[PDB]
Order: sequence, then structure tokens, then C-alpha cells
Amino acid sequence: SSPDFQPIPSFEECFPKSTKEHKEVVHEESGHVLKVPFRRVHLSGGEPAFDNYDTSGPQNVNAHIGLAKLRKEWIDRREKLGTPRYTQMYYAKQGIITEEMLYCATREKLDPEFVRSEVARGRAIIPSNKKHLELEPMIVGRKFLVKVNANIGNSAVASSIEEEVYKVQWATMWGADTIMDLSTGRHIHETREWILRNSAVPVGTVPIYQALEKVDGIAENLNWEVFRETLIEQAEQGVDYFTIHAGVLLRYIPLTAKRLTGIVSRGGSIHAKWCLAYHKENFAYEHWDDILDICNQYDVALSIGDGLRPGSIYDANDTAQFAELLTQGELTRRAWEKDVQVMNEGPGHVPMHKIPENMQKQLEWCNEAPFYTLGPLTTDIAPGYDHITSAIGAANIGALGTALLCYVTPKEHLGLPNRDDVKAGVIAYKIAAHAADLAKQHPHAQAWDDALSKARFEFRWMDQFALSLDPMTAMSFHDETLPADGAKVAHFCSMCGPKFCSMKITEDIRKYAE
Amino acid sequence: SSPDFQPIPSFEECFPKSTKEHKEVVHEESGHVLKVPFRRVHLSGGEPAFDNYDTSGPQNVNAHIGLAKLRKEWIDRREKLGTPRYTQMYYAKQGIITEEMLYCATREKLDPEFVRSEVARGRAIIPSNKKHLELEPMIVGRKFLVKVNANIGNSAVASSIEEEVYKVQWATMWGADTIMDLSTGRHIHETREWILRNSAVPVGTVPIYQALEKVDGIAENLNWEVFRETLIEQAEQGVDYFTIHAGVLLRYIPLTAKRLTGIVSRGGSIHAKWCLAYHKENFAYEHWDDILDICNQYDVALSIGDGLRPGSIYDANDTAQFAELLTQGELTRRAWEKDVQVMNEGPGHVPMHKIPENMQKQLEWCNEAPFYTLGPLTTDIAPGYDHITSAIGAANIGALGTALLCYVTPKEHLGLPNRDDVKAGVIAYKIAAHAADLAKQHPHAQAWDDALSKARFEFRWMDQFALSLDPMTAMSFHDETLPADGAKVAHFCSMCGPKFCSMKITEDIRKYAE
Ligand SMILES: Nc1cncn1[C@@H]1O[C@H](COP(=O)(O)O)[C@@H](O)[C@H]1O
Ligand SMILES: Nc1cncn1[C@@H]1O[C@H](COP(=O)(O)O)[C@@H](O)[C@H]1O
Ligand SMILES: C[C@H]1O[C@@H](n2cnc3c(N)ncnc32)[C@H](O)[C@@H]1O
Ligand SMILES: C[C@H]1O[C@@H](n2cnc3c(N)ncnc32)[C@H](O)[C@@H]1O
Ligand code: MET
Ligand code: MET
Ligand code: SF4
Ligand code: SF4
Ligand SMILES: [Cl-]
Ligand SMILES: [Cl-]
Ligand SMILES: [Fe+2]
Ligand SMILES: [Fe+2]
Repeated sequence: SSPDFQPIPSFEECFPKSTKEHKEVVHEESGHVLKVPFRRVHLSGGEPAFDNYDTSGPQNVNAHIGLAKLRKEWIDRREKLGTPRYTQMYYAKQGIITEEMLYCATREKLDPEFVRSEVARGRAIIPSNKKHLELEPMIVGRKFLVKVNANIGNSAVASSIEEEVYKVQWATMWGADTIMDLSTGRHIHETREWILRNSAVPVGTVPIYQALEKVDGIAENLNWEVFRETLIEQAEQGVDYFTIHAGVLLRYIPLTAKRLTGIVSRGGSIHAKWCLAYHKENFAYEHWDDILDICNQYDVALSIGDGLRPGSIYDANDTAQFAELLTQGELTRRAWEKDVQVMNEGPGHVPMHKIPENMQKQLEWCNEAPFYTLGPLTTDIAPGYDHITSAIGAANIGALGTALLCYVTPKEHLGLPNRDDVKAGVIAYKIAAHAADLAKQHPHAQAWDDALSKARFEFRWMDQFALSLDPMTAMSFHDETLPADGAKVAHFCSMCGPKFCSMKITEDIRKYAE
Repeated sequence: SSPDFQPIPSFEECFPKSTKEHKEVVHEESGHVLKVPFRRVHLSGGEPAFDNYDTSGPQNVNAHIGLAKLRKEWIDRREKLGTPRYTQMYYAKQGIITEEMLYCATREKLDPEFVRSEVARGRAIIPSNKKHLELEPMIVGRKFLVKVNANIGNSAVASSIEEEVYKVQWATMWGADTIMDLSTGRHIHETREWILRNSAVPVGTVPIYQALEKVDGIAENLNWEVFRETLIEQAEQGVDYFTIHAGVLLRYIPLTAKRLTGIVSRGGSIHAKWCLAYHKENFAYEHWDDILDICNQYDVALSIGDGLRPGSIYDANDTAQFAELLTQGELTRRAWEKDVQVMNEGPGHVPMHKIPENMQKQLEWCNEAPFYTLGPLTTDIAPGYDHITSAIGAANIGALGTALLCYVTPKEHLGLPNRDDVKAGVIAYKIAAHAADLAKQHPHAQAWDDALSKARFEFRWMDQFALSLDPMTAMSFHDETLPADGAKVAHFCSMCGPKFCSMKITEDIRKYAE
């Protein structure tokens, strides 16, 4: 009821020379003024300031009070107008550009009509439960910037409410575009409430985890009714998207019998246990229409789970995995008939040569719905470094069109990630996501690389650091060998020294040619 | 003359449950017995021990004494037989399978005739100067395991002989297949001597660095003669390969005028400065034949430099870069006419969509000579994390056929890497190289992933750690939350806890189905 919340390091400490800014735009139908966040990096030497994306949200807000309910007037006005369904897809299909769509368009530097079109056709989603009034809207889709999710949450073995709220603020400081609260320990409802009220980014959950808690860990005591009540509980708090493993069908379970690592999905294994116990079809599949009815009233997006994802290179792209993908497509099309926003969850552990098949089949079988991958990890050999093994896969599958990359931290396979691991995972995934944006030739993505590289060539060291994903790491690393203030304007570093610095030699070469 | 050498952590500390082993094979022409190293990971639960590659070399050897001269009898016998040229390519073209070829074949689990064929056709090299008698032979080529190079060496600003020798032993402990001594500071000759006498892996250099030192940093005072004397000096010590920027032609230099980051190659910028000073063709290009004559007498392989590699995403795949690549192909074919072993150096900073063009053009224009890339870095945005930005590129270009991946450490663009950075870079690159082996479906590569994943599924925690690239990191990370001995056999970790562990649920599912 009153956790001992501690503040994360300030925006200014994390991003020296940056300021938080907002672009003001007017939603013309309503007259509502939207303040769309961005981060301005102030540079030297006559360079214009560099504007970048900003997920960090409002700063220095007491977590006991929570964030401003910025969407309140939007939601209240739409309610007063009256509507049969509350989803961004419903509105988009009516030809309506909502505040959320305009906010996202502004944030992406794209046309609001283009945003509306992408949402209406099911190729992008704006996860934005009407009860998450604190949310700064964002969009997930192949035509937009590649996004990153940070998974947090406690377990029965580790962590606390205070630490999980810290982790959400911290994850978003470093660039997480969404978070999920995957708590499987104590105080699931309360932890999630504190997170939602203090999160400017979309928050996802996997409702089956709490449903299993509601029945004291006895999977056989799950059923639709327990699950339904969990969905409503979570929707009422403002959860923006639910992972639901409705594609783990009874008949697909035996396809996993010869796998090396079996069913590694937590939710998938829970559904599989129930299905086998009763020899009955997955209750989330059976009640898909009823789930859609809930989602329509709040705008909860559905992230259709991949409970049969491969958990080892050995199992990659096997029959079980693709059987579920086929069903994910069926469920996607059914959700769209009710105007429910959908993305599809994907692998997993997948060696690089098997990555293209994953994207090809998803794009076709799921009608281009946004894809949301866990990595993939490209090799199993390096626990402790699975942020790297998976950054390779995530960058690759992102380049092929994957819209949301679920991070993997250095603690993958080993233990619950702490705040440091969360940062490491977010950084690795921001690298993968941006590398993918470059590969897709996404408009203006290279401007960031160019600004940093120009600062590098010109020996504007502080500008170089300020422009990077993690300024203080770059600065500290440089300063381990050359800490003096004068070195911040030196035309070399300790790698080559003054006489061998190649950019300084180029500098002399060009001066001589002048 | 007598540095204060300090020992690296022991093999046993780095690789718990592993032993160093050797496979004995007989070179039939000579009767020489070869002892080819490997590392055996001892496992539990009736698993056979897992045998892996091992670059760590002989352990606990006093650096003041140096390693055993294991190749002495091979070299002495060939000298007594008499030969006009001393290169592995010369021998291969005569139809001779040398000790080096058999050693490599054994190490790669491939046929010695296949090794001979690959070397004869120029598609693989065995860098193995006859004066590097301490060397455990290895092969670089697309048909073999993807290899990793670690760059070390001092600068005028940082490090020492003791620290550089430590770094070579340390780099190879973690998996470096070759190293380069890139020293640009004090005691270049001595540093390199200590390294060669204590390195079981091939050692490369960039001779122009020391040549520039010989003329007191005045590039205009370089010339062929200075360079020639440097080549002979380094060859006499046992350097296995030379990076020579002979493709930086006078007429290519103006192609860099509009680049964002100019010429980032150290050697390339030195050659460019000289060429512009005199308006004369690159002296290494002009004297290519004379360089080949030197290489033939020692078996120094040539790593044809890419002095015009791109140093920013902006500059990737530009005219300057590919002009040099075309010349690298000419130089390659010329070297082969004299039976000199060659690889080609490649980029650089290259966004992912531009990676395939790099491989396509190199394979064609350079007649499938082994390619040796620096990364590539797939984005410029994350100094401090360029081992990750480049692991993505290295894995990708490795998958397309690149044979040797030059590492990039977290200190790239920032300062001279220390011993910790060397480890981080090697690990990241071993991940990239192995991920590439998997993508190429290289024989038996997946056995490693499978063994670790089997240990993971079966909760053989110590086996899992022992099988990984960095066992103590994995173990320590797990133990941050579950340090008790009993947790090493627990069917969960702190990520999910006992009630939500998906592999344990799969375990129950399969037991129930039994
Ligand atoms: N993104 C993704 C793809 N596959 C799984 N996930 C993520 O993994 C979690 C669900 O895990 P599980 O399937 O193991 O219950 C959620 O964070 C979900 O988005
Ligand atoms: N592998 C590679 C590809 N391009 C450059 N390198 C490596 O970078 C160094 C040469 O650097 P430079 O060209 O800057 O003189 C040597 O380690 C060389 O193998
Ligand atoms: C299913 C994906 O989410 C990760 N995962 C599961 N639970 C948590 C948690 N509480 N915090 C962080 N990551 C988690 C898994 O390790 C896998 O990557
Ligand atoms: C040319 C490539 O080698 C790296 N490099 C240059 N000199 C050294 C050194 N002494 N030690 C380690 N890496 C070095 C550069 O940073 C680049 O990655
Ligand atoms: C549910 S925790 C374990 C998740 C597993 N590492 C995976 O690959 O999905
Ligand atoms: C010579 S030190 C700088 C090297 C540079 N970072 C490159 O991309 O090659
Ligand atoms: S010294 Fe080498 S690493 Fe440092 S700025 Fe110059 S070119 Fe870059
Ligand atoms: S608890 Fe989750 S992360 Fe840990 S071993 Fe089980 S499946 Fe893996
Ligand atoms: Cl696991
Ligand atoms: Cl640099
Ligand atoms: Fe996994
Ligand atoms: Fe660089």
C-alpha cells in the first residue's frame, strides 16, 4: 500500500547535454492539444541540435502520486459521443483519426492518415487501454520504427514492488518502448497497479500467470471462468496488451514429444498441462470470441502467444512451432472481425539460416499482423551473454520486418534480471532495433549515425558521447586512459595515440589538399 | 629484456570440468607425430564427454623461457630436403600434404586432402611462418570453422610489454584463433618477440606501423627500402601474416574527399599521406613482387589491407571502398602466381542491408580468397557497445562466407582495450563465429548447442555452465539469486521459481504421458 520507492538516476545524469521536449499538435476533430515527447541533444561547433525519440516519460514524479492522466479528456469525449467498440482498429475502420493516432504519427514523423490506414488494415497496433490514462501513445508495426519491449516482474524467489517500479522507470529511461509485468510471485495485482499508474509506456501482461496464482498453482483447477475474471481484473487496471497462448491446441502438444527442450513457454506449458489433464481443447481458444468481447470494451490488444516456440537451436522451425503459427493466423483474422488489435508472438531460439522462413511464414499466414519476437537467440552456447546471442537474431528478424523485439538480458536462462541487467538488455535491443531501422532504410534513421560519426571525425568528443545510446559509458570508457579535460578536444585517443590517429591523418591530408 | 610477467588465471579456473587433451596423428611422409589440441568437457548423468576446439595453448609456461618449438623437426626436415619456396600453397600445389595441413585437418575433423586442395586453390590459408616454431597450426577459410582474431598491442599513450603478453595469453584462453600485435608505442620489436615466443596461435602485424616509427613518425620519410627492411625484420621473428595496404592507390585517394569519416585505416592513412606528399603510386603496390619474394622464403601470408574501408555507416559501400577491393583481387592473383598465401581484409562500418553486396563482390573479384572483416559495425550509435553492434555484422558476414572475424572490443572508438575488454571482445566474436558456423550448417557445429541445451533441459546446471563459452560468468550469474549447492540440481531457477518453470512443467507433462 506504501512501498519505499527510490528514484532512478536523473534524465540529466543519464543523458548529459540532452533536454526533454514536446512537440505540440492539435487533434482537429476534438481541439485537444497533444504534447508529443522527444529528446533534444544540444551540440557544439555550429551543429543543429539533434532530436531523437524519447520513451523516458515524465520525470521526478512521486510514485505514490502517479503520472498525469494525460489521456483523460480523449477518453471522456469519446465516451460522451458514444461508441459500440473502443479499439483503435474500430475507430480507424470508421475513418476516424484519434488522438492516439495523431500522437503516434507525430512521434514517428509520418502522416496521421498513414497511421490510421496501417491500424485499420491490421499491420500496426497502438496498445492503449482506455484505463491506462497515463500512457504516452506509441505504435508497433513494420512501417514504423522497430520497437523494444522490456520484461520485468518478480518471481516467488526474487524482487519486490519497489524494485519492479524502479526497473520500469529504468527500462524506459534507456529506451524500452513497452514493458511487460511478468510477476509470478507475491502481490501481483498491487505490483501491476503501481507500475501502470507510473508507466508512460504500454504495459503488457500474461494473464494466465495470475490465473494460475488464483488457483494456488494447480493448473488442473484453471478454467475459462477463472481466466475470464483475471482478464477483466487486469483490463480494469489499464493493461494495454495480453499475451494469450490460445494457439497451444490439444492436438499440437504431442508434436513436442521429441523436442530437445520441450515446451519452454511458461504460459504454453501451463495450458498444455491443463489440456492433457482433461484431454480438452485449450479454453482460451474455445473462448476466443468471449475474449474479443472483453478486449473491445477497453481496447486491450492481443499478443497471441507462441507457447510452442523453440527453446533450443535443435527445436527451431519444427512442426509444433509452425502448427501454432498457422493457428495464430486464424485467431488474428477472427480478432480483426471484431476490430480487436493483434500482434503475433514469435521465436525463440533460431539459427540465422532459419530466420527468413520464420518471417516469410508469419507474413503470409498471419496477414502481415505485427510480429513480436523473443530474440531470437542464434546459438545456445553462451548463457551470461544471451543479450548478444539474441541481439544478432533480433536485428536480423527486425530487418526482415519484425515490429517489436522482446529483449533478452544477460541473465536469460540463469535468474531473474536485476536493474543492471535490464539496462544491458535494453541497450542491446536498442542497437538491434536501430540496426534494423537502417537495414529497412527507414526514413531519417541514418541521421543519428551520421550525427555521431560527424562528431567522431571532428573530435567533438562530448557531442559524440551525448549522441550515443549510453553517454556516460562512452565517456567513462574514454576517460579510463585519457581523463583530462583537454583530451575532450584532442585529435586522437589512446587507441592510436597522437601520431597514428587515422582521422587526424585524414584531417592533415585534406588540409594539405586545400 | 626481463619484463615482470604475471600469469593469467589457470585453464581450470576458466573452464571448470574441462581438461586439455591432444589427438595424436602421424604425418606419414615424415613419420612425425603431431599432437593436436582439443578441450574435453567432462559431464554427468551418463553423457559422453564433449570435445571442443582449444586455442589456449600450452599452460603454465614461464614467459621468460617461451613455448616449446613444436614445429622444429618439420621445418628442419623440409629444409634438408630442399625447396625453392617455403609456403603452404607451394607445397599444396606440388601435391604435398605437410604436417601443418594434417594438423589443421585433424583440428577441423576434415580430410587432409581437402585441406590441401583448399590451400592450393587459394580458398584457405594456414598462416605459419617457418620461424614461428611455437605455433599450433590452424586454418582460415570458408570451408572451415569461422575464426576470430584479437587485436592487441600498445600505443604511445598506454600499456606495457607485461600487459600485452598477458593479453595474448588471455585472448587465446577465451578463444582467439589468431592475434595481431598492433603496437604503435615503445619497444615494438621486443614486445613482438615476447609475444611470438609465447604464442601458440598465429601472430599478425601491420609492418607500416613500425616502418613509420623507424622514420620518427614522418610519413614523408617512408619509402620501399625502409619498408623492406621492416618486412625482413618481422619475418625473421616469425610473424605469420602481414597486413599490407597495397590497394590504397594514389588515384583512389580523391574518392575519399566527400566521405563523412574520411580514411579511418591507420595504415591506409599513412600510405595516403605519403602518396599525396610525392604524387607517387603506393610503394607497396609498386614493389608487390618484391614483397612476394620475401614472403616465399618464410611463408608469411599476406592480409591485403583495406585502407579505404568505411569508418561510418554514411561511407559504407562507396566508390573508394570498392575501388580498393578490385585492386585487392588483382594483388591476390599476383600473389598466387608466386604461391604466396593471401587473405583479403574487409569492412568496417556497414549497415545490414549492405552486407550481402560486400560478400558478393569479394567472392567474385578476389576469386574466393579468404575474407577477413573488422566487424562490420551495423550502426554508429553505441560507442561503449561496439562489440555488440559489430557482433551482429560479423555474424551476418560470417554466415555469408567470411573466414576470419577481427574482433571489436567495448573500447572501440574510445581507447586502448584492457584485458577485460579483450575477453569481452573475444566472447562476443566467438558467439558471432559459432552463430555463423550454425548458419552455414558446418558439420557438427550444432552438437555444442545441443549438449548445452540438453544439460539445460535436464537441470544439469554445472554441466550447462561447463559447456558454455564462459562457465564462471554463467555460474556466478545464476548464483546471484540462488547460490546454494542444492540449487545446482533444482528443477527451476529464480526467473520463474519452482511453480512456473516451463521445463519442469514439460518434465511433468512427459512423465504423465508415460
Ligand atoms: N515476445 C515474445 C515472443 N515470445 C514470447 N514472448 C514474450 O515472452 C513472454 C511470454 O512468455 P511465455 O510464453 O514463456 O509465458 C511475454 O513477455 C511475451 O511477450
Ligand atoms: N581485419 C581487418 C579488416 N580491416 C582491418 N582489419 C584489421 O585492422 C588492423 C589494420 O588496421 P588499419 O587498417 O587501421 O591499419 C589489423 O588488425 C587488420 O587485420
Ligand atoms: C518469456 C521471456 O521472458 C523472460 N522472463 C520471464 N519472466 C520474467 C521476469 N519476471 N522478468 C524478466 N524477464 C522474464 C524469460 O526469460 C523469457 O525471455
Ligand atoms: C584497426 C582495428 O584495430 C583496432 N586497434 C588498433 N590498434 C589497436 C591496439 N593496439 N589494440 C587493440 N586494438 C587495436 C582498431 O580499433 C580497429 O578496430
Ligand atoms: C519461462 S523462462 C524460460 C524461457 C526460455 N529461456 C525461452 O527460450 O523462452
Ligand atoms: C585506427 S583506430 C580507428 C579504427 C576505426 N574505428 C575503424 O572503423 O576502422
Ligand atoms: S586514435 Fe584511433 S581510435 Fe582514437 S580517435 Fe583516432 S582513429 Fe579513432
Ligand atoms: S525457471 Fe524459467 S528460466 Fe529458470 S530454468 Fe526454469 S524455464 Fe529456465
Ligand atoms: Cl531456461
Ligand atoms: Cl575512432
Ligand atoms: Fe531460452
Ligand atoms: Fe570504426
